[PDB]
Amino acid sequence: SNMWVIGKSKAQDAKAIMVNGPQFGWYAPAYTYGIGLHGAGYDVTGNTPFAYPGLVFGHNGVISWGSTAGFGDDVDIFAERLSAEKPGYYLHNGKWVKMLSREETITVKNGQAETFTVWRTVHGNILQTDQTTQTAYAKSRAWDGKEVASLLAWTHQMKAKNWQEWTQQAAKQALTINWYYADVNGNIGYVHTGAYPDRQSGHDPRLPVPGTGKWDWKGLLPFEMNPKVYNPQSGYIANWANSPQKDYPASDLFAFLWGGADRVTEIDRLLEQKPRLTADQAWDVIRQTSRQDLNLRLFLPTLQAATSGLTQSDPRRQLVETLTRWDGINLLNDDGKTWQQPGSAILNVWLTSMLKRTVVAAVPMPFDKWYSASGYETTQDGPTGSLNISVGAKILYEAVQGDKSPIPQAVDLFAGKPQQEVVLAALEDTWETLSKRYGNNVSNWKTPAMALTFRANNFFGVPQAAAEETRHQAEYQNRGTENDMIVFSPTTSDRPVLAWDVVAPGQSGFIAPDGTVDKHYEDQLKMYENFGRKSLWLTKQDVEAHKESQEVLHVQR
Amino acid sequence: SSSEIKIVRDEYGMPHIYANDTWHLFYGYGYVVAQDRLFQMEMARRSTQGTVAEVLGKDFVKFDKDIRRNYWPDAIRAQIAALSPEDMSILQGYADGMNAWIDKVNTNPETLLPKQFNTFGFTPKRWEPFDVAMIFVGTMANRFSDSTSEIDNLALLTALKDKYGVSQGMAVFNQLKWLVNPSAPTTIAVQESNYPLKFNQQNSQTA
Ligand SMILES: CC1(C)[C@H](C(=O)O)N2C(=O)[C@@H](NC(=O)Cc3ccccc3)[C@H]2[S@H]1O
Ligand SMILES: [Ca+2]
Repeated sequence: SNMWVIGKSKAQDAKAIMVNGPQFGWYAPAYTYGIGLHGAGYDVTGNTPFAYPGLVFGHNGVISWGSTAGFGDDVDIFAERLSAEKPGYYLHNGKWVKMLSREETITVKNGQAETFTVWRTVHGNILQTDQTTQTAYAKSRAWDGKEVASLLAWTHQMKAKNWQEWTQQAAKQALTINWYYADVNGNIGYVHTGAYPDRQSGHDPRLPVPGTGKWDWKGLLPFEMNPKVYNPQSGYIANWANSPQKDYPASDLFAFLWGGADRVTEIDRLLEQKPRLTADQAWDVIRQTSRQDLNLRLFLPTLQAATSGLTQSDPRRQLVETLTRWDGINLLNDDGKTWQQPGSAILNVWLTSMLKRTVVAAVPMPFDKWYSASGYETTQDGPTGSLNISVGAKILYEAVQGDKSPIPQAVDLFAGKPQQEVVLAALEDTWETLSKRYGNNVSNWKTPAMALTFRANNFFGVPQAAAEETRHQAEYQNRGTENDMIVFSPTTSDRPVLAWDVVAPGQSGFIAPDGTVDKHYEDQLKMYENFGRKSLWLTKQDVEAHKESQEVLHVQR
Repeated sequence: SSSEIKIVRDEYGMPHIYANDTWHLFYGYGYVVAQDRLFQMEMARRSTQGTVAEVLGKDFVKFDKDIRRNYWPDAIRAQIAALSPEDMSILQGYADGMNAWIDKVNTNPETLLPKQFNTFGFTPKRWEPFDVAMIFVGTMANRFSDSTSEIDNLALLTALKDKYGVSQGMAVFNQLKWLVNPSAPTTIAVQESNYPLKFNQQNSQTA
C-alpha cells in the first residue's frame, strides 16, 4: 500500500496534496465503498473498505486522511507450560491456572457438522499445542481489548479539524496502521499508530517468550513513543510499507524486512525529481510506480560491474546492456499481452538463479524455500496483491553491497567465490533459459506481461459474487486497489479542498433476480485502467448539482 | 426533523447521507450499503465469523474453524456493551438501517433479492451491532494487524544453530531476519527523530 503527502514547501499551485494507494488485492464487487455522511457532527466524503462506519480514505473540507499497513511488531507468542497431570491448565506466576475455553459447532451445507474447542490463556488464544513438550502457544496481540475502540477512533477522527484533534484519535486506534493527515493550510503529518507492548528487558521480539510469568509484557508503550512527524523538513511524507523511522523494528514475519533495498525509494526519486509537484504530477506518480520493475535499480549496478570487462559479442554483456538502456518502466506492446522490453523476465530469471546460488544455499532445508522467490511469481490471473522486492532479494542486496551494508555477513553468501563470478554464472543461466525460449535475437523477444484480475472471491478466498462476475484487465498495475487524491488550497480554484477517487468496478454490486446488473455495476472499470478518476463531492450544493437520484426516509428509533 | 434521513446518489451512484442525529446518520449508511452490496456484505459477515460452510459446504470447514480459533467473540461483545450511548448508536443505527432494507428485500424477493442469493441458495437475515463491528474486527484487526511467524522463526533459528553452531547460527539469523537495519529508507527522516528503544537481538528470553 502506498501514500505520498506533499506539504506546502513541495506543492505547486496548491498548499498540500495527498495521494493514497491502499493495496488489498482486486475484487468484484469493489473492495471499498464510496460514501458521504452529513450531520450529527460529520461532514465527510471518500471511500472505505467493506463500508466501515469510519472512512479510511477521505476528507472533511478541512483535513484529509489515509492509511497504509503499519507492519510494526504488535504480536508476540507465549510458550505456555502445560502439565499432563492437569489438562486444561497452565503455569503462570507460580500457580496452575485454568484455561478459558468454548465449544464451537461448524454447521455444513450438505455435510455433517463439526464441533471443536478454542482455548485461551491470559496471553491470548492458543494457536497450537505440542503434547510432546507439554507446551501450548498463545498468540498475544497488543491491541487485544481495543478492536472496537479502533473502529470508533477511525470514525471519530473524521471530525477532527486540526492536527491536535486528529492525533487525539490516532492515539486511540490500536492496530498497526500508518495514518496520514493533510489540511487546508498546507500542514501535513503522519503517525505510525497502534498499541505496542512494553517488553521486559532481554525480550527478542522475533521469537516466542516463556508464558510462565517473568516474560509477560509490562504493559503498553505510550503514544509519545509512536513514530510520528508533523511538517517534516523534506516537505513530503512517502510510504510503501517501508519503515516509519530510524531504529524502529518491523513485524517479526520472516519474509518481511525493512533494509537498504526498499520499493519506497521509487516514490522518493519521483518526488525529488522536481522542486515542486502539481496535483497532476502527484497523481502521475501512481502510473509510474505502478509500472516500475523494482529490481532494476537495485541490481543493475552489480550487473554493470560484473560485465564491464566483457567483449561486445558476449551474451552476458548484451543482457546487461539491454537493461542499461531501460528505465525499468514496463509498457504493453499493441497485442495487449507482452511487454515492450524483456528486462523484467531477464531480472526474474537472473535473480531466481542468484538466490539459488546464494541465500538459498546458505539456509537449511526446508527453510531454504523461504528465500528462493524472486518476487515475480504469479498466476495467469496475475498478482493477487502488490509487487515487492522479495525477502531473499533484500538479503542478497545487502551482500552485494559489501561493506557499504551495516548487516554483518555472518555467512558469506557467495561462499568464498568472487561475487562477479556468481553474477556472471547467473547471467549465463539467464541467457540459456531465455534464448532457449525466445531465440538469440533479444530485440524481438516479446515477454509476457502480467495481467490484473478483480476476483469474485474476497481476500479470505470466499465467494462474494458468482465466478462469472470476475473482471479482467490486460495491464497489471502495482497500485492501490482504489486511488484517492485530495488537493488543499489549490491556486486554480477558490475551493479550500478538491478531491477525486476511483472505486472499480463500480459503486454498486447489485444484480436483479432476472440478471439485470445495476447501472453503477461497472462504470468505473475503464477509468481505473486508464489512470482516470472522478470528482468526490462534499458540499450540499456540489452534491445537489451532480445528483442522480434521491430518497427521503421518515424513521423512528 | 429528528426522524428524517435524506439520501442523495451522485452520477457514479455514490450515496450522501443527511440526518440530524447519530443513529439516523448511520442508519442511512447501513441502508444504502444493503442496497448496493448486500451479498458481498453477507459473505464478508460469514467470512469474519466463520459461518461460510453453513451455505457453501465442506470445502470451507477448515477456514471457518480457523476464523473461530483466531478470536474470542464474547470479548468483542463485552467491548460493545461498554460503549456509551452515542457510540453504540453508530453500530446500532448501522445494523438497523441495513435491516430496514433487508426486511424490504425478503418481503419482495422477486424483484429485490440480489441474484447471488438465488444462485447460492439462501436468503439474508438481519444484522446486529456485533455483526457490523466484526466486519471491521474480522478484516482490519484479525487479518491485517495480526501477523506473527515467531514459531517458524524459532524453527529457523534452531536449524541455523544446528547447521552453523550456536553463535554463528544466531549471527546468521541476524543476517537473514535482522531486528533493525540502519540503511532502511524511513518515512520520517533521521533529522526529525529516531525511535529511542533498543531491543534484544540474541533471543535472551530463553538465555
Ligand atoms: C501481512 C499481510 C497479510 C500482507 C503481507 O505482506 O503478507 N500485506 C499486504 O498486502 C498489506 N496490506 C495492506 O497494506 C492493506 C492495508 C491495510 C491497512 C490499511 C491500509 C492498507 C499486509 S497484510 O494485508
Ligand atoms: Ca513479535
